[PDB]
Order: sequence, then C-alpha cells, then structure tokens
Amino acid sequence: QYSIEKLKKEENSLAKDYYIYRLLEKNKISKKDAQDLNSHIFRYIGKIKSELEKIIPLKPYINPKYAKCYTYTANTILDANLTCQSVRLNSLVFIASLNSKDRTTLAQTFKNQRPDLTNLLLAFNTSDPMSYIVQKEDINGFFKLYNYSKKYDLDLNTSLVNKLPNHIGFKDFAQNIIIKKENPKFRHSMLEINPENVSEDSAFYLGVNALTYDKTELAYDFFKKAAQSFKSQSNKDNAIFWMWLIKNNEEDLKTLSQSSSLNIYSLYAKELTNTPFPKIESLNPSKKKNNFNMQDPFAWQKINKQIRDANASQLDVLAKEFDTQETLPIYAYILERKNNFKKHYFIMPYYDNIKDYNKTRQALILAIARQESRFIPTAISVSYALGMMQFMPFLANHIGEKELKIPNFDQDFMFKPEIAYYFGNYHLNYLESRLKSPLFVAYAYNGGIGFTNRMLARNDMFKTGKFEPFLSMELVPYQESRIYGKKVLANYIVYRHLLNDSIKISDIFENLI
Ligand SMILES: CC(=O)N[C@H]1[C@H](OCC2CCCCC2)O[C@H](CO)[C@@H](O)[C@@H]1O
Repeated sequence: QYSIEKLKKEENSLAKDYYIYRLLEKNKISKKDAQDLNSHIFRYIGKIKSELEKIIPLKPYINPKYAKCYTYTANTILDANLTCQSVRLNSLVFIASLNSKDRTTLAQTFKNQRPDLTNLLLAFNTSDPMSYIVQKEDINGFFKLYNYSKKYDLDLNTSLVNKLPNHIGFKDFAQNIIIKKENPKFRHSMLEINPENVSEDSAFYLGVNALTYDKTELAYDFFKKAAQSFKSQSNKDNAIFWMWLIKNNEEDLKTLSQSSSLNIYSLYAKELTNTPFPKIESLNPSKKKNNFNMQDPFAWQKINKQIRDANASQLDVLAKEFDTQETLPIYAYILERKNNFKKHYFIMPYYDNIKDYNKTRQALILAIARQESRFIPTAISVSYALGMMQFMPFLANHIGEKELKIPNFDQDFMFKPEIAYYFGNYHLNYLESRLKSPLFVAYAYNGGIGFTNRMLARNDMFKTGKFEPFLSMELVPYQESRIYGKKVLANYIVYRHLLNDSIKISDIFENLI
C-alpha cells in the first residue's frame, strides 16, 4: 500500500482517489494530512467526500455578497432589503415556512418585477400550490414545485402539457414518472403532447407512456419522432424496433436489420429477416509484449487520459505501440475509438482462465466483462468497483476472505484477471441458479438480486402481454440497470456465436415471459 505522501506525487485520478479512500476507511489520514487534501481529489463526490468531512467539516459556501441575506429567518424577512428578500424566495421550503400575511405582502412587492415569485407566494397561501401554478400555466413554477415535492399530482390540459417540454427539467420529469409509475394524472396528461414538441429521449419515453395506456397510434408517432432525432444509432434502432412492433411496416424492420450498430434490436431484426450475423473483427497481434505494466492502476489512468484526448492522428500512434498480446485489451480499446465505433471488437483476453467452463458460461462472463471494463485489468469506477469484472470491495472481500478464504487476500486482487474471472464465475453461479435468464442475471449483477427479485415479483413486469417482454425491458426502474441489461444481452449473443455455441435471440426473449 502507498502512503499519503507518495499518493500526493501521483496525478489526480480515480486510482489516486481510490487509494486515498482506502487510507480514510482504515483511519490512516490524520487531521493534519487532511488539510490540503481536497486539491488532491479528482472527483470530490460521494463516500470520499463524506469520509473527508468527518475529519474536516466544510462550512462552505455562501457567496460573500449575499451573506447578510442568510442572517434573516421567516420571522424577520420583512426587515430585509429587497435584494435579500428575492434571494431567500428562491427556496420553496422558505416560502412554505412563511406566514400567509407575509406571503400576501411579498406577493404585492414582487408582482411587477418578479411575477414568478408572486405566483409561488400566492400558490402557497392555498391548500394546493400545484393547482394554482397549473391554472397560471407558470412553467418555471411547475418544475420548482415538482422538485420541491413529487407528491403533487393533477390533470394538465393540452395547452399546458405542450409547454412543459421546452424546460430543461422535462426529460428527467417524464423519465422519472413513467419508469417509476408515479403521478398518474401527470402521466395520463402527457398522452396529449404533440410529437412535434418533443425529441430524443423525451419522445421515446412518451412512446413508452402511450403504450402503457394502449394508445398505439400515439406511441408510434412518438417513437418515430425519437428515431428521427436520436443522436446515437443504438437508440435510433431501439425506437425503430418499436415502430416495427406497433405497425409492422417491413421497411422499418429492414432498416433495423441493416443497422451499423450491434445491439439487441438490430440482432433480432437480422434473425427475423434471415440476414447474416454481423462481422466481428479479429485481433491477433504477433508482437508478444511491450514495457507497459497491465497491473499498475496509475499507468492505466494516465494512458486512458491520453487515449481520450488523442486526435485522429495520435490514436494511430498509440494503436501501434499497444499492438501486442500482453496489451490486447488496451489495443482493442484504442481501435474501437480510432474507428469511430464502426467496427465490432469482441476480444477474449486471459482466456486460459475460462476455457474449462462450458461455452454458455464463458459467454456470460465475457459479456459482463466487456461492458464492465472493456477487459482493462485495473479498471476503477466512480464508485471504486475494481478490475475486469468490476467488483464492489464489500462483495470482493466477502468472497475472497469469508467464502474462498484466500491467504493474504486483499481487494486489489480483483485487478488480477485470474481472480476477476474466478470471482465472476462464482457470483454468476449464485445469480443464475436463482434467476436463470442471462438478462435477469445481468440486471442482478449490476443492480443486485434484491432489486431484481422485487421487479420480478410485480404483476406488471415480465409477464405475458402484447408487447412483452420488450415493454418490461423499457420499464426496468433503474436507468443504469435498464441500459446495462440490453448491452450485456447483445454481448452474450455475440460471444455465444463466436464460441460456436449460437443461440437465437428469439429463444432468449421467449424465456423472459
Ligand atoms: C470502469 C467503469 O467505470 N466501469 C463501469 C461501466 O462503465 C462503462 C464502460 C464501457 C466500456 C469502457 C469502460 C467503461 O459501466 C457499468 C454499468 O453499465 C459499471 O457497472 C462499471 O463499473
């Protein structure tokens, strides 16, 4: 392990953050060491921030110009100058805390220059502030009230709902209420949004919404708008798939089957149309090694930064340098970026560690590793998940110390491919025995078996239905897990093919119900 003095000589990065966090959790950072430390942290968010702040709280930060404004309370705000009054009224909790006479007084004060404040002040003098704001069609006010409390729910007329998409908050609002199945009056109201007024993710979610109310023509129009506006080919393909499922225009399915993006929708479309499986690149570097240490986390952070900041030309230089067997994962990483994501790379590094598992199991391991890390042995996430299989430290230690009782086990063993694959196999055994489907296993790998069990216990998820199991896959309540399952499923199909153990993606979908 590295001392704080030695870590401080390394460039700021997630690897440095991780090792600082490890010192903090073992209580090895003194109050004196902690003084300058926030400048040594690459991403000052989450657990590392909570741990540091148990040693040195931050008071910060009130803009010096407005300090005096925060000396007032609800009881004294009428004594404050007008600038101070308007600053404090940015907070709806503050407004809620005022007495109603003062809300009336302030509403008058601000009616000319800040009618937004007037509307909220008067709204909070009623028993339903959302109703008052909705009657005023105050869009900024609507989103402030929603951020204040998700519990307000009301029917919204055609005029109002068509104004909501213009606000930056709309996409997260729509996603949240549709995926969580909350705010049913808002959800029902959003059936009347004109597809002309939305695009991209918003349009797509409104399609999903329309499907849940069996408004299939409205759903098609939303999905079509999404297909026309999405920036990424994978997302476009997802929208075209829905267009096809709803109306069965064979030109939509043909377009999907010819996609340059390899995803579950384009794979399924190819299978339905007897189109050949997409071309998978074959990487076999003849040079065996270079000088790069694939077990050094700091060396990876450095080369990753270079790769991500490299111009079209510099990528070609790095490609040649890492064109070795030993650095195959880095090579494929560079090529994927270098070819602007048009070629399909599905490598199988450190294969000797999995070759004795059955092919179906190999494919699942490889599918997870590809998405988790692109097979970078010293990969570290923002939550400090570790290695190719991106184990969280808690689970790594449980398996390594309690279950397998590996002598001198340290969580950093997860950076060794033999360990990552072995632990991955071990955990995948647990999950698969309970869940069976590789899609459900993927959801549980990323999101936990608890979340997955709760989702599968619901009456409305992964049961029989007109648009199942595809609709259920759009309604997986955690965005990261929803996305992850789709990507790992695609990878799984590809690796099964590469290992001469092909399965039809249609069989996967049948077994989800
Ligand atoms: C290294 C890293 O941050 N990996 C994360 C991963 O990042 C995306 C990877 C895609 C390939 C290139 C490396 C990052 O997202 C997963 C969820 O989808 C996480 O579980 C995983 O920890």
